[PDB]
Amino acid sequence: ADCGLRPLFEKKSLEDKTERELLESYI
Amino acid sequence: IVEGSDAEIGMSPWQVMLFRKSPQELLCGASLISDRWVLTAAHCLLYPPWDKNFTENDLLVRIGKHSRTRYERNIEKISMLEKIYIHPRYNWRENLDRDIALMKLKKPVAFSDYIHPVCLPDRETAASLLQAGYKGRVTGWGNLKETKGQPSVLQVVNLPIVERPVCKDSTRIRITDNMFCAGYKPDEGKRGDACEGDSGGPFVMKSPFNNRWYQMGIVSWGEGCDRDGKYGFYTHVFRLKKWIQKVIDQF
Amino acid sequence: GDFEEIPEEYL
Ligand SMILES: OC1C(NCCC2CCCCN2)=NCC(Cl)N1CCNCc1csc2ccc(Cl)cc12
Repeated sequence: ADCGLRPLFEKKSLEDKTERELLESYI
Repeated sequence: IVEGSDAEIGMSPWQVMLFRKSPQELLCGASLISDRWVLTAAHCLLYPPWDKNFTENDLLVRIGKHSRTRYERNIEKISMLEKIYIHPRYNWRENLDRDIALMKLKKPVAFSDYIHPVCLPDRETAASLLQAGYKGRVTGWGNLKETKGQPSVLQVVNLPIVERPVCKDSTRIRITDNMFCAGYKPDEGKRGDACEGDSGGPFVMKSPFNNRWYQMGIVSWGEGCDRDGKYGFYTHVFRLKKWIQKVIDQF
Repeated sequence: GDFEEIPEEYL
């Protein structure tokens, strides 16, 4: 239910330093 | 992990270390998929060619960790195993086809800032995200190179999924539909791979649809680490999801 | 080996 949402990132609306690299690849 | 970087705190809160009781050492990576279930590679637990056949009492699971070697008091949680389940058609004889295992913990673990489960993919997420060129992320405390040696803290590297023909043409091993490969091509410039000690750990992707992290693969095998023209191979988690659900539903 | 000893309770 709460899987895959990280307390220190998604749960606080903070991005980690390289997750955007993944998103940018999903073309 | 070769050509990775230090993880941020809480960046992979599903990361699990499989730890041998005696001698006290890292065996493999693994992942937390609920409060009582951990996912890893079968070859971390059973590989007869190397006289590897661990039992429940041989091992511990350490969850919430960042440092490889230190006991992270007030942060990590250490758990005992109730039962190991290995895929009944795990092919250790040939090619590590269906390289997957589940571990049930003796007591559920408390979630925290550092301990949180990853999602397993539904058919639709798997279909959308498991495409050539799409990047996932691999984490672990394995070797920094094939021959520094070991990391002080958890390592992370982002790697693109590779086209099936390119995977097949990189190796003499028979590749199956239960495997995919990932890594940069020789011309692409960027590098990176999993290495020994990273086995059993997660290959994850962040869904752009719901912003959740899904475990698409398990670090399974490779020939060396970060060699040009070679790729890391990963267990295709969605393809074995029916077995996963069966085990959790039954036991 | 070069790991810090874990609490005996877990062993
Ligand atoms: O890998 C292998 C391995 N590789 C050689 C090719 C073979 C041979 C026999 C079966 C399958 N692959 N053989 C046996 C086993 Cl048991 N294995 C898993 C061990 N650790 C994983 C690993 C080491 S380096 C490296 C680099 C990249 C990835 Cl994804 C994984 C690895």
